[PDB]
Amino acid sequence: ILKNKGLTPKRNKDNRNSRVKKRKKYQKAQKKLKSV
Amino acid sequence: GKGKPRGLNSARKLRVHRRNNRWAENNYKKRLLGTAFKSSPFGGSSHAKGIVLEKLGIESKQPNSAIRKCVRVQLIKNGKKVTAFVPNDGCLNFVDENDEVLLAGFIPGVRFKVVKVSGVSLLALWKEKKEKPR
Amino acid sequence: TRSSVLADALNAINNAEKTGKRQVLIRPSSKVIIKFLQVMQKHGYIGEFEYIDDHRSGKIVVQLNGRLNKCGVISPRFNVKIGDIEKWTANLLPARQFGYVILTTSAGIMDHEEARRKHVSGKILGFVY
Amino acid sequence: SALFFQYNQAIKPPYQVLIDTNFINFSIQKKVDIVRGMMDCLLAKCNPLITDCVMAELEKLGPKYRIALKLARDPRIKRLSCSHKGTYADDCLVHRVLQHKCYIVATNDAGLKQRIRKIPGIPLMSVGGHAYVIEKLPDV
Amino acid sequence: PRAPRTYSKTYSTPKRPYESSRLDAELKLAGEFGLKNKKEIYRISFQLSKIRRAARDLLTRDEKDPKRLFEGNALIRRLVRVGVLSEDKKKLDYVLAL
Amino acid sequence: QSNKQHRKAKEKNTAKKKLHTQGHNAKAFAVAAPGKMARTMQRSSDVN
RNA sequence: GUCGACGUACUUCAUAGGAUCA
RNA sequence: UUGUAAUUGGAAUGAGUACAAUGUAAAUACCUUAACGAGGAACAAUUGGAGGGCAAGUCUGGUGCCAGCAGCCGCGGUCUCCAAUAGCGUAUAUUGUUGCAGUUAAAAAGCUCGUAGUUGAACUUUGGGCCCGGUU
RNA sequence: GGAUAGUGGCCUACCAUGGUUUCAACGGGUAACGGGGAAUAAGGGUUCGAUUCCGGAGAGGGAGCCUGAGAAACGGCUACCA
Ligand SMILES: [Mg+2]
Ligand SMILES: [Mg+2]
Ligand SMILES: [Mg+2]
Ligand SMILES: [Mg+2]
Ligand SMILES: [Mg+2]
Ligand SMILES: [Mg+2]
Ligand SMILES: [Mg+2]
Ligand SMILES: [Mg+2]
Ligand SMILES: [Mg+2]
Ligand SMILES: [Mg+2]
Ligand SMILES: [Mg+2]
Ligand SMILES: [Mg+2]
Ligand SMILES: [Zn+2]
Repeated sequence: ILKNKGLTPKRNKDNRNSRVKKRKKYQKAQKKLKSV
Repeated sequence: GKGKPRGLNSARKLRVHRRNNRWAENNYKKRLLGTAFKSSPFGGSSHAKGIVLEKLGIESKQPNSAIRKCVRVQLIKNGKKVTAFVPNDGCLNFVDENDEVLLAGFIPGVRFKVVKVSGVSLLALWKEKKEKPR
Repeated sequence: TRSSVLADALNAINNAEKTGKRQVLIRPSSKVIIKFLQVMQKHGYIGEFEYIDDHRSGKIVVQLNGRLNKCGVISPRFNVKIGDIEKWTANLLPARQFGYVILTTSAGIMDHEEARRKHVSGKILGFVY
Repeated sequence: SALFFQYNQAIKPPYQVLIDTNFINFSIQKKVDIVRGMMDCLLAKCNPLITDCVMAELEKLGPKYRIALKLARDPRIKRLSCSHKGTYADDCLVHRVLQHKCYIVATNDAGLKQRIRKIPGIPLMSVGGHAYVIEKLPDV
Repeated sequence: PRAPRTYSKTYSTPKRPYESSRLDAELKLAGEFGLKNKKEIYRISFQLSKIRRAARDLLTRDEKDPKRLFEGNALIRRLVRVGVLSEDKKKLDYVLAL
Repeated sequence: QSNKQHRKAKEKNTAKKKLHTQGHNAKAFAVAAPGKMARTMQRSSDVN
């Protein structure tokens, strides 16, 4: 009742901080380069 | 000669000729005469109020059909009757006969979508963040 | 009726260059035409030319060496300030240092580079490149 | 090694740009200088480069295109040698970009642009409207 | 009323944000330098665009022009001070190479 | 045999002649700043 | 009055061409 | 050697609370700072878009077992990815002087005369001989 | 000549018949306070400017005044209209 967030989708914790999300994306991209 | 004056003292003829000819544009004519909103769907407004007359697709068997999301609305400003979309049949439960609905631009022929009902956003109702006041 | 004799002269020169003629006849002559042709001569676009006197406006015979890409007149002769010269060079010339824009300034008829060096300006007569 | 997905991490200023035969025509038609127009578009020093195929292609054009031939021979425009028999410039230009990923391609032919587009990491410059435009160059 | 206080935008949206090569370049930049969002990259790009446009405009001026000399020397001094430009590259051409 | 169509001379009123077909000269009755009219007219319609 | 003319605002019909292959 | 953790170790810190001091006309706040303040760090980041999969379930059609629509509802019982990011979405709105075109697909008046307007042939001190002081 | 602080058809008496206009007068429209400025644009241009400064005008609508160096004042007065 307090926050009244209602019905919202499930969102990964990485969305809470953009820096962490981009860090993970870049490291994953590097692992993909090592295969290319 | 290109069919235009080129003399150094012919500024007046160039100005007057240009002014007479700008009226050929439809964009210019509408802009100056203030008739650019005749073509607008709401007659110059970005949103319109309406009265929900009936839910035409309430009875259609196939769920979430395009027909099921249409509602027949009467525009309050001029009384003309138009058709509007609802985001989904789940939202169609909130809309019922004889509520004021705020329409916005969008089965061909349906050019309007409902954004508010009874002064409350449908998306707010659909997300269970508000109650429709009656 | 004849409005700009310089336009006629420059057009005759351009047509003669196009057809590959080695020399062209210009009629009538004038001081402005002679000074324009002298500017072109100094810059090498045309060769020797000879003025024929017949107790009328006169005539000219110009030797052509095929080095002239285009010569033209800007009519009306717009008043050009020092700042406005660069605009005209950008508009009329295919490149920056390819050609010359000829001005009749208060110090005479001259190409635009001479005008900039002398710090003068005036009306614009035409271009050669 | 110079390409990061579709991003070329080797092309850096000053840029080396290959001049196509048709690029000069529209540069003249629009009264755009080759050296400065590229400077304005990219805000960097540009080294235009003319190969033997385009240069031979220009000479075959005829007297009408003398101005373009004069501009092509300006001393600032460096020359690139060719070690191949064919004189078709479009095939030559496609070849060089494949070998080494440092060149910008300045052209206006639709067909050649498509072939370069398929090659990854090749910035593709063109002249349209009033000045030059660069498509695939993130540093802009 | 009191006099206005000036404000300005330190970033701008790029002409075509959706270029795939551009997206990859921003990804690499953010990952390498640990940037929080694309706003920081846009900010640095806006600063660099301003600097290079100023340098180009000065270059358009004829050499020995007092305005060119004064402004170019000031700009090169600033760039050298912040460390972007090396000491040996004190010319406006290398400012365009940043 | 298909003869070539004769493009008829216009009898429909020209854009500069349509402006006088109504009671008055439509050109005379115009605002000084149509940009402000559009912005003000839109906001008023929302309030109405 | 499912009236005529005009003005205004819209809808719609006319897009495939060459080469190879089966 | 890649990915996933309501796994786990001890280090860091401000959102907030608050002696105090500073701040202020008096206050609030900022900058400082004792003492508190972190594992689901529940001290619970958002706004849009795309794509799935599941049933003894429901509807429609028919060259059998299928296809389309779609599926919070079934016998009992009370999910993944993409874009921006403290911001994001939705609706309306947003002529050529340089430099346009007029045979055959907008637009050359049936023709001529003619006022205003715009425009209007060439020519009048050119050349030559010296001196002075400046830049590169 | 009168009046004004003062020039002036500003008004009065007597005189002449003049003055503006296709280089657009006059009339009409203006969702017209003007400018410094704002946006866009490669350049020419196009649009916006009630709104931090300057100047003008108004204090519900017309009209007329006292006081005072200064007001046709309106957080001064008198009449009329609503
Ligand atoms: Mg002609
Ligand atoms: Mg006349
Ligand atoms: Mg004359
Ligand atoms: Mg009188
Ligand atoms: Mg205005
Ligand atoms: Mg007004
Ligand atoms: Mg104002
Ligand atoms: Mg007042
Ligand atoms: Mg009031
Ligand atoms: Mg008063
Ligand atoms: Mg009051
Ligand atoms: Mg007052
Ligand atoms: Zn080659």
